[PDB]
Amino acid sequence: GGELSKDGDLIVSMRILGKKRTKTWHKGTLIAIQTVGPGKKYKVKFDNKGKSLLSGNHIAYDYHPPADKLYVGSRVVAKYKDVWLYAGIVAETPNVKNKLRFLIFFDDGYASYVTQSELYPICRPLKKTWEDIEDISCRDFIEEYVTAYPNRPMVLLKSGQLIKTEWEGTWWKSRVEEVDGSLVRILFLDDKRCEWIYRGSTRLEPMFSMKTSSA
Amino acid sequence: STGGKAPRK
Repeated sequence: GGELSKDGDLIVSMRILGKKRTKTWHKGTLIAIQTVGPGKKYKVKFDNKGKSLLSGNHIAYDYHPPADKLYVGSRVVAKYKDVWLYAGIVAETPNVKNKLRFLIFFDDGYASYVTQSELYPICRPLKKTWEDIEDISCRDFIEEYVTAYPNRPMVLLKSGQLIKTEWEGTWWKSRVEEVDGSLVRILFLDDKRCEWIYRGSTRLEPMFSMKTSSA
Repeated sequence: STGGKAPRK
């Protein structure tokens, strides 16, 4: 019992993205819908390999949203370039100052700007969209950020500025290489690696310092 | 690689 051919706009046979156990997302076909216990499960046959039975927060539509349809806090899958499809949260919507991109805070802590054609809406997000973020530090951060929005204290940094930036519990000598909207590209001077970090993050010493006085 | 959004606890 409990088999369904549709659940609103989720129709058996549609194209879909599904979350694999690797936490990367892959294209496939929605092959079944079933009510099991408190909710529905969605069976996905992936194009490349495999089948999965997934909750509604672990499938995404195979289309890009009209930008207008997404908000800060929206649950999305986005192209994670360091390319994979990975889940995250919309932290900022398109504006001229961000070159009309979405800022994504990914589930592992990564941040990037993506274009409108690089994200996919999760089909049935949780009402509090951060509640399915596995990493508790990430989960807590997103709840704080979304709840506080649009109050976003940020540090004004300039290319060439020297600051300490936190990473793995250590505060490292670092240099500001570039500013891009709400992100700064930080060069870690000891190891020579760059990281794009949110300008409101307390990993940046000036933000840490302010929050610690403040609280 | 990523250090996430807040310092390590």
